[PDB]
Amino acid sequence: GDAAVALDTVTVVGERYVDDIVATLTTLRVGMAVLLQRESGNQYDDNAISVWTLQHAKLGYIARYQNQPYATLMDQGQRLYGIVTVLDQQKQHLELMLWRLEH
Amino acid sequence: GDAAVALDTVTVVGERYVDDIVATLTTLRVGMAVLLQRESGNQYDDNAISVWTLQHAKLGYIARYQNQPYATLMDQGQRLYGIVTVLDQQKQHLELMLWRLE
Repeated sequence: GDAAVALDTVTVVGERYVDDIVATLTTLRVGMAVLLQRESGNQYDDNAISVWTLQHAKLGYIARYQNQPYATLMDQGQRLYGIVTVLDQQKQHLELMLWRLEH
Repeated sequence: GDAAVALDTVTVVGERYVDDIVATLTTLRVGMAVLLQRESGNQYDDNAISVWTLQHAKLGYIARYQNQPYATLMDQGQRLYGIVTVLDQQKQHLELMLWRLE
């Protein structure tokens, strides 16, 4: 059919640098899916992967110490996304369980 | 404009992701001046500020955690630039003291 394979969990950092960050963390609830975007052109990290809401509001980035693996998979054409696993909204925390989509 | 005021020190990052970086870092020495370029249109960070050598060769960017203070000033019209204070070719590490020309 369509199939989804579970990968692993990651943390989303850089919230403080996200503008509407406060209101956007509102358009998201635990157990909700989020979109992933590869940014090989990111001047700070060529392995960068920003995270976004289904409404397309930036949430941050996949922690640098968890970048490499998924960055390589996405470059191979794999379709990746995440599901909000932990929120801790007042600390602007955010963890996800990444999945691969097989069409 | 015949006067310059010292601001604070900043770290230039992303060197490794810059083309010709090794060749370019060869043209630099401590005590040399570098140019700054505001890039508010950056898709990843609107406080983005790239750093270039006097011959306009890319070096990298001012750390994200040291962006804001300067990004704002530059957006207010102030002319800023830097001076190389620390240099480590092997580690492609670069630090500058920023100056406001006026």
